[PDB]
Amino acid sequence: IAQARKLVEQLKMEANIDRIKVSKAAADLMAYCEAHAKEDPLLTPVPASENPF
Amino acid sequence: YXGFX
Amino acid sequence: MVTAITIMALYSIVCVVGLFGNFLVMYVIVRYTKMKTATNIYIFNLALADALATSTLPFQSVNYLMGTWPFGNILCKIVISIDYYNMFTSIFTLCTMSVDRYIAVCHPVKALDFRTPRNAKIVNVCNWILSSAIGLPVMFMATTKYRQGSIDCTLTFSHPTWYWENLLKICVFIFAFIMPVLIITVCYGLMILRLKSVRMLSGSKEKDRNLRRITRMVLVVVAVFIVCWTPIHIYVIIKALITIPETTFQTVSWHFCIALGYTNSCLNPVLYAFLDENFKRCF
Amino acid sequence: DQLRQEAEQLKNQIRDARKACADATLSQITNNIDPVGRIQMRTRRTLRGHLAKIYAMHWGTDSRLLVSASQDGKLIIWDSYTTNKVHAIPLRSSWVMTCAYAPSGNYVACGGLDNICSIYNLKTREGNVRVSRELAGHTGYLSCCRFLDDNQIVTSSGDTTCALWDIETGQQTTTFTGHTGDVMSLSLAPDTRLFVSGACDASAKLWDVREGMCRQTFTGHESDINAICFFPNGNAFATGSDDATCRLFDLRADQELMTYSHDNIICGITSVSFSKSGRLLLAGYDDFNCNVWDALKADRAGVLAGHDNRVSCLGVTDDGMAVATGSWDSFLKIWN
Amino acid sequence: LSAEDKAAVERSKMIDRNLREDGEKQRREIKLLLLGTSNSGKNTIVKQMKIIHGIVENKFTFKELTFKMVDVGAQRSERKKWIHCFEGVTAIIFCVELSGYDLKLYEQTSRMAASLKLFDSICNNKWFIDTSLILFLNKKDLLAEKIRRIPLTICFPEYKGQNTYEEAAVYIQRQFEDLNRNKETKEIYSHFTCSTDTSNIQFVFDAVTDVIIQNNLKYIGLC
Repeated sequence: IAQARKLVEQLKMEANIDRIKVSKAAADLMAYCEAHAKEDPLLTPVPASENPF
Repeated sequence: YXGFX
Repeated sequence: MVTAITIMALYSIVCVVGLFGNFLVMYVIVRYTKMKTATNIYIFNLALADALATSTLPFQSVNYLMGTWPFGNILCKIVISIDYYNMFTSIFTLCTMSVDRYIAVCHPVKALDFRTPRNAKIVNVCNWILSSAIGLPVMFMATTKYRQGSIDCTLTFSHPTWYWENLLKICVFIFAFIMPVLIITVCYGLMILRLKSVRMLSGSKEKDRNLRRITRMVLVVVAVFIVCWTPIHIYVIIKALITIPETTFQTVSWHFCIALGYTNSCLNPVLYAFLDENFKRCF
Repeated sequence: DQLRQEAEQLKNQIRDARKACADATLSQITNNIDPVGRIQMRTRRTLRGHLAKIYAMHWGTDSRLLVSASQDGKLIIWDSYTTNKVHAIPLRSSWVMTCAYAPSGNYVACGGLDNICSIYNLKTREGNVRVSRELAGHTGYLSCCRFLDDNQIVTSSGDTTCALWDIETGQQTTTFTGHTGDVMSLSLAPDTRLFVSGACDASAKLWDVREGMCRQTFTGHESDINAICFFPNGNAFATGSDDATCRLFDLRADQELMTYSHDNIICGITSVSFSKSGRLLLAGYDDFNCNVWDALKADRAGVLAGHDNRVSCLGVTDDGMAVATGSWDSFLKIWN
Repeated sequence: LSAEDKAAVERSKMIDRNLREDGEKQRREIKLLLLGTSNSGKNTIVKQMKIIHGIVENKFTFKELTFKMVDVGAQRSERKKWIHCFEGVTAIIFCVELSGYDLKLYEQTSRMAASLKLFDSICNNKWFIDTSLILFLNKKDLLAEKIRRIPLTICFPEYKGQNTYEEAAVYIQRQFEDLNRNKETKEIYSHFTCSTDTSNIQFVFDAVTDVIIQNNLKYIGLC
């Protein structure tokens, strides 16, 4: 019976959590991707002179 | 093989 | 007239199909298998030996057609050397593959210690070097003689000529017929005797069919080698013992035996590469 | 008895809250940005020397040194530029499933079906690399290991539990429990305060390393989750599972955002990773190649088809110059 | 081209030489995956094959062949997530408690039915299609002593025959071997373990010798 009750307090802790609307979290992820776009050698190829490979 | 000779 | 065109056609088709088969085997090996396995290395060696040996057919055909050698001494010596060298190389490669299969089947424990690509390369190099012990003496001893209306390739005859001919012919016969035949016969007989006891072969109907296919392949390979190489050796031995008159039948038999000896090189790729299961998986 | 139905009611409340929270799901707002386009990464280096199945790799924080592990029993430190093997560490147990490289570069970690995490000291005296620690206490198998610092390491085990250890002491400081299936992967947050672990329950749980308690739980997959990695900002993560699908969960939204799957893909995911911008998600498949997805479009941007067997590991440098993929054909390939 | 670079390259070449040397030995040695239900006899058979004349790896040589048995029984985790690393294992030594048809305790567990289910799960597994299984049946003396007292029908309702040792053992072998749904790709080598002058290792050596013969035939292209 310990497992069930323990899951019950775990679910209480899970439920009492602030949520952020996905239109905000997704917008933040997109903004982070846009901000660091230039500092991505894979997305933007680097010239062979600066490319160490 | 037997050729030339 | 019919005899000459018959012999020329025989050589022409034999040479064409031999080079085509050998070069296709080369392309398949270099594109797909990359010689990453001992058996692939041995097959590549066999293809190389067979190819060069087949390449010596146009020169013989031209020599017979014109009755003389127009290529000169420089091409004559290298052609004689290539002929002897690559004939011995191909025979020794067949012996090597037979012994390799015998070791793989009858000696599984030691096959882990020895059957490695490095050892395959070592054995290939050893065979190529050992073939030089005959290819190079015939390279030096090759000579070009002149007659009132002919230029002929032959060998220089160190005294006594009779002793020299007997020694060379007996050595070629022993090291090119008796030893390979004994080696392949013993190896494949023992291999079949051992394969009769494998649970994956001595089982249901499909396993019995696989065992029968293996036995048929071994027997057909041995029979092809024997049938292709026995007539030329036997007829050369007979010619060196008794005088044979120059007739149409004699010339046709002579050239048919030679073309059969080369046909062995032509058929080897089919027996060893095209009918090999691993090559068939290369879609 | 009442505990069960009250827990069910709590689950219903949680699902209702998450369903009310979501209104975009990354599809109605990222449709107005330009696609990344066609990406062709070429093979710059090939690391040969492994003679068995390669199960894990981990990049160095200097973006030059690399570590790879193998079924034969060798942890190899490679120089990614010169292809030279910096180190070759023989393992006591060849059944390794994960490897880790310390952020300071002084230690490496190897673990697997031996129930022990071995910590090897690289930058030592007397020359060769020696074993510094053997962390024992798991009863399954270590499927992932990650360093927090030179002394704190987080391990995911096959006995449904994760552990945080202090290397010097050798004992667990906290044990993260709650999964009902084997834990396959792990990913530390960029600030190293949180981490996420995916398990065979098709569930990924977020743990806080300070107290040892699960903060959030994410579901949505239909089979075992084999790979997990954080987004570069630490506000999201991506999972890959045996259902031939990757998913992107958000910590603040506490729910799934986007899915990455295709009709022509039916094999599971063995490894995932992100680019530095977070725009590209690189996933290793059992189809003998790797796929580069656009993390904001769910589209497949590229294919790293250079391997002859199942890619089992995939990693990106801390500066993002190149991607190293290791597969079961015993070769690592570096791509750019 | 610097001196340090040349020293590093020489170090890399020496490491390559060492890796090639170790790898040769690893290829030569034979790996056998030891599997079986709880209380079947894995530890007993390992101890016998050693001294009859986490992971426990047991390495020893017999007739110039090196065996490395990998026992993972003490580990508690889901098998399908770690069995994949045993792909390409030469063979699987599967142990069965032959006298356990009525000793079903474990944690109505039907320990013999547990052995059948385990054999079904691993023999038909996708990772062991071409991997042969050496089936060991332990405690045959216990079966002989017990079968005359307890009928085999307590475990197999469909059994028909005399309640003595020979027919019961043959029936159990049939009931284990008929779960193989891949008969054209893998073979099962059944044996009775016994405390004699190492007949177990002799049978293992013969079975792995047959496996190497099959593998060699595949390598040389005959198969």
